Amino acid sequence: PRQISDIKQFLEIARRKDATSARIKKNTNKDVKFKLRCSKYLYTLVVADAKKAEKLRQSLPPDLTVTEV
Amino acid sequence: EEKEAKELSKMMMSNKQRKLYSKL
Amino acid sequence: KILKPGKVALITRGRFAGKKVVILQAIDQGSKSHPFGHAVVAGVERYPLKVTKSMGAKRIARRSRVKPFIKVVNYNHLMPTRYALELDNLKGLITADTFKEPTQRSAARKTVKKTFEEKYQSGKSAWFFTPLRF
Amino acid sequence: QRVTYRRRLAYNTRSNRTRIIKTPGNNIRYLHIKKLGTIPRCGDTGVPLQGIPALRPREFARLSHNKKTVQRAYGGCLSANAVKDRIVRAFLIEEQKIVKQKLKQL
Amino acid sequence: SSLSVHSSGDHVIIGSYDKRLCWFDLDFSSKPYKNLRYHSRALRDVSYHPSLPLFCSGSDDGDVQVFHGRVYSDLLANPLIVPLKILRNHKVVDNVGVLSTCWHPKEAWLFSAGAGGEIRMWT
RNA sequence: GGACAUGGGUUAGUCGAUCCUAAGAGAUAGGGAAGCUCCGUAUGAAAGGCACGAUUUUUCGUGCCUAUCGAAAGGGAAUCCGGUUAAUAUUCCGGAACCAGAAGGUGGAAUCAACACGGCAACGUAAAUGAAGUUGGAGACGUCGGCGGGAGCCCUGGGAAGAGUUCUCUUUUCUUUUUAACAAACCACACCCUGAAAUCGGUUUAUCCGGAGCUAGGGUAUGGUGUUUGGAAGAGUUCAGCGGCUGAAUCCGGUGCGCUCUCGACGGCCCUUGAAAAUCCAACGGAAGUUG
Repeated sequence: PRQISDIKQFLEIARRKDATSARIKKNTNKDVKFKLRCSKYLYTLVVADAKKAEKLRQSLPPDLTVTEV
Repeated sequence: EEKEAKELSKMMMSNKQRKLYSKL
Repeated sequence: KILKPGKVALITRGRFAGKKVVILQAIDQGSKSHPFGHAVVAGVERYPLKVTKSMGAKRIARRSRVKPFIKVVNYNHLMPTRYALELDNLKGLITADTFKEPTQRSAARKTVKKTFEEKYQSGKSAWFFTPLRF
Repeated sequence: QRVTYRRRLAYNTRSNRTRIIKTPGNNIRYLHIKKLGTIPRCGDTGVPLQGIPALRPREFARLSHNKKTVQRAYGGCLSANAVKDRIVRAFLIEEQKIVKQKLKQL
Repeated sequence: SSLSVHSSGDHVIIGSYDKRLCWFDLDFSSKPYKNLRYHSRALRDVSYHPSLPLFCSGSDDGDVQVFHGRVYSDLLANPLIVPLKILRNHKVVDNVGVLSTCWHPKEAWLFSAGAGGEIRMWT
């Protein structure tokens, strides 16, 4: 698995056709994990900020399959 | 308009196809 | 005083090891940036290939092209040599200011390249332009 | 907790190397590991080369060229001191044979 | 060679001796977002205007390249980098050209320093 | 009931065999032998290749240099965790990787100063053409002894969940407190640089080291079974309810002539010096070579 530290990188990989699905994981420390299943790697972005979390979630392309915890 | 049309070569490398403009 | 501006030498340490260089200017006293007996040198990175009676002028010129380099080198990493190479085109063009100024570094490198072109074509310092086989 | 070999090879040999791990399921288990890699030796002095990792022979094929070499003459084949001795010895003996040629030509 | 920082703090522009201007989006990648290789000589200085969305690159060839860079806080909105002008007619002495460029804090005024001792105020 | 009867049951690119060679077997060339067969393994063998060319008397010229079998403990490409069955799991299921091979595609890099730069150097960097030929390395190596590092285990101080005990005593007795391959970043005996050392110093448990450059100072390399994060808490575990579901907890540290494994740097021993090969990488060499 790969960790992505850049939000726009996460969007770019999500835009790429190899992206298959996305998971949003809400942890007990109010930190969210945006995980993106690609052909080769599970790309994970750890967003500790709430406001950046849902603007990213609405930033995700509508065609992509986003799934709850 | 012509100057900006001719000079718009952003980062594209192989996409830069000014070979045609240089011959034709 | 065997290392003077215009003396041919060999580099034994670094990327350009085994290459023959000409002492452009010696800083035997040392410098703040280089606290040792360093000397700036110009050398041949890619030696020209051998040529023959045959082959057209295109191929001869293609094989006669020379790629130089300029580098500050420690004395302990230089191996002095009896042959001497001198030309007024390569006197005083290099300095510390040239190394800090990268455009001057490239300009000096191109000037060294050109100067080596006329020198090789004129047939001077054939030993200096012959690669050393080790 | 006791462990078992993960393979049908008993007899701890130089190829049956194992390691103890704790799994996320709270289990003590063996992981079978390979023999350690080797830094390439120098061709003249025989010492290990500096700047190159310690991989198995087939494992070297996955590195890029710069990771398997040193940017110097004989880089990845000879050590720095070995190369320097090659350079000095070559030049000095060429100087010697030039002097002997001058002496014997007359 | 030199670096400049967007006022928002999320974008960095890198001037290089390799005749390249490097735009980095700190939230996009550790790799350069864009690479620009228009200058013919080593690029000396890069500067962003503190308020207006314009930035400039000064190189040793004597040409000052002026770019319009628009930045939005949106994630979708990648920064828009477009050429705007190529200021010329600057002298080169000892193969040294535009050494330093500075932007007016208020309006689109560019101060360019040459190797001949001249300061150009492009309005 | 391993008995009798009836059915069911073994899922792999990654684990082995297959591949390689070992001692050794064993064709071929040959020679023996009335023969069955024996000997022989690059030998008294014509034991096969590769490249260049306006197509050469449209009848080809010019150059250049060893079988096989034999190891489920040797060598060797690459898989982990959780779950699952009446019986199979590194094989199935879920999730997460990895190897080799192949083709072109996208993005970047070199190039009209053809085949990149930086560092005094050790050498570094995401790239960074290299044919024939030659050479080097890895594969690839004994045994013993202590020393140091890591991992698991053992041990231990608190916290939290239940459980045992409770005439009395015991802020306690016990259990549960877990984190894989893989991915990224990080991390000091050898080497380099300046400097020249005797009033000799440095230094190990073990006395080796230094004008062939000590000490000191600053660097380079090696770099996980280490740390930080991804995997990954959603899992697994422990408890409290509800009629599959809902709540919690799954925490913070210590220690060592300890144990097992492993790694590092060394010391000893030999009239003993402790495999090969397949594979893999590198160098030297310099053939070729506005588009391309």
